[PDB]
Amino acid sequence: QYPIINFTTAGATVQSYTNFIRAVRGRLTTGADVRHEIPVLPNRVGLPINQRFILVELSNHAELSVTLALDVTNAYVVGYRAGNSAYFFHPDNQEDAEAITHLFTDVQNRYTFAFGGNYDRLEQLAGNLRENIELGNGPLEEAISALYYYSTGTQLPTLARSFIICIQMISEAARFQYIEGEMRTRIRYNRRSAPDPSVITLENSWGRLSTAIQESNQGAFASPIQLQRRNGSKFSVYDVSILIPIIALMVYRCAPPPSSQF
Amino acid sequence: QLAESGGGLVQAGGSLKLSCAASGRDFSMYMLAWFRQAPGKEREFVAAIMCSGGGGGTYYADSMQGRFTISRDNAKKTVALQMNSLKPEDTAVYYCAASTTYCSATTYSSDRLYDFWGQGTQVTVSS
Repeated sequence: QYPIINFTTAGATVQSYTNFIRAVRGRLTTGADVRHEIPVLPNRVGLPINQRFILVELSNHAELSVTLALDVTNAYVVGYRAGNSAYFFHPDNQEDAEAITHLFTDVQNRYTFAFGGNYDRLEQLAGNLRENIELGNGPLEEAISALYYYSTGTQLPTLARSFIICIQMISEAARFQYIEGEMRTRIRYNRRSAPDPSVITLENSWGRLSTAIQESNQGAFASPIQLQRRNGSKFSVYDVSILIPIIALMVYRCAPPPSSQF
Repeated sequence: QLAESGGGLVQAGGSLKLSCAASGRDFSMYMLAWFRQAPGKEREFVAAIMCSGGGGGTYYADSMQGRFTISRDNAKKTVALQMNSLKPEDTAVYYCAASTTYCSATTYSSDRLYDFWGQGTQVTVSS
């Protein structure tokens, strides 16, 4: 089977959440592929299916639990399994579709949504932008419940909001220690609050950065990447040097050229 | 909004064809199915087709399998039901069903999974 990472919200602390995200990261990459100090995720083309996913099992304030499946090539969530059923976002190509059929194989019920995991559809399904969807311990606990009772009937809107919560707190937290940081702070000071423009813009640009960083001149971007501060103030990124404490993982965009010695 | 057309009248053992034309960009991601009600019987699952990204497998009920065939034209946003060697049992009103929530499901046969329904069209088989 696939590697499994566990985490409970009930007694979750800053140490528990940090241990959780630090372990998820360690499963996503060897890695053993590092460029400008940032680890790269394995290349999708030719990834053997036995190495293609990781499993994240989430426990509620009640014992009820849900197991999430994350695509190793981009750390994104591809679907989940409530105990008796398995749900999957609509893949965008055949090879992807084939790959998920190796997930939760012993389950009895097997569904594939008529939509993908991209934030736009999830936002229209939830009725709210992630800008307007609180995150933190409370929201995650609350989310991982509606993900169980969906197989038993909690309509789509409330379900979509739960994905939005989980993806940011897990998929994005692994991608960005900055996003991991903000989650860690919401737990330390025990607050629930939506993400600010720095988190949202970081999410939107994780692929744009992965291209820039891997296609940079010794870390110099061929063109600047626009981001936003916590106050919504825009600013341009010209160099890998400043993202090193911000981003933790990149999607493989190309082979690593020979190093420029001397 | 499912627009169903093409019933008809046929001497037993012949052929007809029903078509359903949808209007929606995400049409390619829909689980699609046909249901029929024969008078005296309740509404009955007939056939289903999975979205391309959901395997795309086609499924039929045993009493209709072989004789019938379901297909979609994603470019034309149309579904088809080609019926061959029609028995008089096959005289019924037929419906299209589309799942906007679902691409593929082990429980496809359930009418509960489908959100949109074409207007029933009459198939008559004489002998």
